[PDB]
Amino acid sequence: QEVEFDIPPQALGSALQEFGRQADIQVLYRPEEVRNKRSSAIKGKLEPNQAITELLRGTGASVDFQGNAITISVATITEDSGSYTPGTIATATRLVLTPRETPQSITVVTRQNMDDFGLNNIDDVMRHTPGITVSAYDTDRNNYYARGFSINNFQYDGIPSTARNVGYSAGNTLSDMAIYDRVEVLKGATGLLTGAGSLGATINLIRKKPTHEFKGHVELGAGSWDNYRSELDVSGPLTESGNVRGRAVAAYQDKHSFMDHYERKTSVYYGILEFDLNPDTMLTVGADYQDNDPKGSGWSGSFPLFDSQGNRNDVSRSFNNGAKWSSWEQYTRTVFANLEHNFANGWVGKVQLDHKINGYHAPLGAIMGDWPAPDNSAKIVAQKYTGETKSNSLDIYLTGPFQFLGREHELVVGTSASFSHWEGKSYWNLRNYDNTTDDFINWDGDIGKPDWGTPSQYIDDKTRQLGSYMTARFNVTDDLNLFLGGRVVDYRVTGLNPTIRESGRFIPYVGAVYDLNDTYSVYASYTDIFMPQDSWYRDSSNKLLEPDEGQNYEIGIKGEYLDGRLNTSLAYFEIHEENRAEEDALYNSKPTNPAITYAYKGIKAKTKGYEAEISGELAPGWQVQAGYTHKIIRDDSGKKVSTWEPQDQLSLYTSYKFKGALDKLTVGGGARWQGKSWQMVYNNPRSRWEKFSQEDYWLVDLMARYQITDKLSASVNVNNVFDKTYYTNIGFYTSASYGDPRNLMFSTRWDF
Amino acid sequence: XRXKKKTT
Ligand SMILES: *C(=O)[C@@H]1CCNc2c(NC(=O)CCC(=O)O)cc3cc(O)c(O)cc3[n+]21
Ligand SMILES: [Fe+3]
Repeated sequence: QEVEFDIPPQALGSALQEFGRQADIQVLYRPEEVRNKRSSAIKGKLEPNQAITELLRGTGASVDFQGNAITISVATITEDSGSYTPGTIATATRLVLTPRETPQSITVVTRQNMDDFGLNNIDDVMRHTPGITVSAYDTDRNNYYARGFSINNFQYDGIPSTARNVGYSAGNTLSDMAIYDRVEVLKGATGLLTGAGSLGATINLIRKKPTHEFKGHVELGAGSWDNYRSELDVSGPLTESGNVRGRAVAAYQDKHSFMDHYERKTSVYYGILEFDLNPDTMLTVGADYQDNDPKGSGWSGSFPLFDSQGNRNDVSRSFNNGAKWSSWEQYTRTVFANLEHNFANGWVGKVQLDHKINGYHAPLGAIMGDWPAPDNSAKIVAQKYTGETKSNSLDIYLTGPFQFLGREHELVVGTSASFSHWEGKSYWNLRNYDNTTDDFINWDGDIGKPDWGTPSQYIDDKTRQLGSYMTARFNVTDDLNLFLGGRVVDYRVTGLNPTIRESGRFIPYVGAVYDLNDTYSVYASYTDIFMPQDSWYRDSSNKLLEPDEGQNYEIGIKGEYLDGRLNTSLAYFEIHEENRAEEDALYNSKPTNPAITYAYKGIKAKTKGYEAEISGELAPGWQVQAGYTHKIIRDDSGKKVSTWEPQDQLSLYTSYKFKGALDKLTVGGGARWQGKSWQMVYNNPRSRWEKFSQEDYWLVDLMARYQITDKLSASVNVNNVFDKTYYTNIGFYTSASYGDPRNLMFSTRWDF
Repeated sequence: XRXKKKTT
């Protein structure tokens, strides 16, 4: 039937509510998709379907007709945006939201930020992520601190990594950025989609996808300490019809460092294909690979803190405790297939399979122990660790809208499964060779390579992980939105050690967001995560500790300007942990139970702090990424933990694009500051606890770029401009590690 | 506490 209409120009949402009255139809729409837009004038006797299209002219909004009601939708990739701020995030719940819509701490490092500052691996990225502190273990191993906790949760297009034991590092901590669009760090307790994991944060990595128009580049680089780099990216349609699309990228890097007899070379490959089956169904298959091959790898720091009889060691930044032949090899490869379908009711389901391999081949050799000796001699501890993890993952989810009280809401319902298997060899039963070296001062890593002998310990671990989850976002007011969600998990691990089993574990997700303006919004959330304890963490009665669990209490205010080209946020958080594995010196002074010698205690801990950050456009061609974070974490006795992670930290990185005849020049820079940190260490020769402190220090970088030809560009990066001599690790096995001296890296990019 | 035997 034809109906008579009269609706003048007004704020879109009011005109939709009045359309329903003037057409006898129910109208379902998301207020946030509509607050920005505005309704065009309609007048006349028209058909409902024709009248609604005329009303929504110049907005690009979809209308889907079903029954006696109609639904309205007004709808990510960071590559080639020029922005340091994200568009949309589906990391938290799977629901595709804006930063301001999300009731959590979340920080995104964009393709542009990565290109601009020449961040080539995950380490460089973290060293530029506002609320994060990067400390070292040894040359080919680092630690990322967040809110008083180490980060053990690494995801790759949503699929969690099961190679979690950092004692056997196998790639997670040095992934090359050539194959990714962006890297998002979701802070707090992220159990909802991660499942079983740790507290602090979660690192999610999004892979590059094929374009529908041809696009490709070649970038060559050179830096300090014989540091070469090469990468090639090729993308676009592969059939005339364009029902298929592909993307292939290869990168190779070889380098040295300020440290002696040390080099690393990395090789990466990646290829992805897209298939259009019907107009609403798409298949994706892809494969990747990386290989980290070092020589002259260090172990447990760079040098010992004390000599033969205590005192204090003094050595140049170039000193490396590792032998020539020492190497910590780490290789990764993936094969995956995705499949998404769009259903008739605005609903969309996705199925992703994953097959991942994390391996290591680490013949190690370094000076460790209280050295040198009074005759300038020292000893080397030499061990060998080889292994491999094969991990198969299935995850499926459906997401779409639903009505309740004349309001449009959206739901997510999913299920996941994971089967992984970790096999490993360890050699320390050496067929007696000479440990000693003559010279400590003039150590150039020169010592023989031993016969490793037969394996000392075998590892053979099978892990099943099941998951089932649901999350809802209620549209109870225009200004107010309530999240109710949760996830149930089944964690089981079989192997040589006794079976670990947790059935029917539950993880809640509770969140609310209220709107004050068209600018500021307040939010609160309650989140949780747990991780089953490892075999050797046992109490006095030889019983296993209950899983390490924690909750994140967050409240704060977020901002948004220039319709999403700029975001501000200020939040206050509080993390309560239970079942933290600690010493128990009461038992360890005088053991009782013959079945265990070293026992543990499960205690509680509590981080309380706040955070302020900003990202995006500050002016037309002026981009920023900056944050301030304050934290203090305590035991249950009342003592500070993670004292090596600073209590106050400030990060700031900016770039300006010039105007006028010189719009071919770009100038940038960075400034990183952190407050004092310390570690309590034990002096063994002199039988005392000693305090080691690092003062507050600055870290400045500068950047300049020119768009030469039209296709050809060149850039320069200078890291640690002021050549600050500082430490990145102390208490780790009574060792120490310096931070990077002055840096340069030059680049040239072509763009086909 | 990763099950490795360094000096121990
Ligand atoms: C087990 O964790 C042992 C003993 C205590 N520390 C430690 C870590 N890491 C952590 O405890 C997480 C927090 C931190 O940054 O210290 C590193 C780990 C490395 C290796 O390989 C050995 O040998 C054990 C070390 N442990
Ligand atoms: Fe270790």
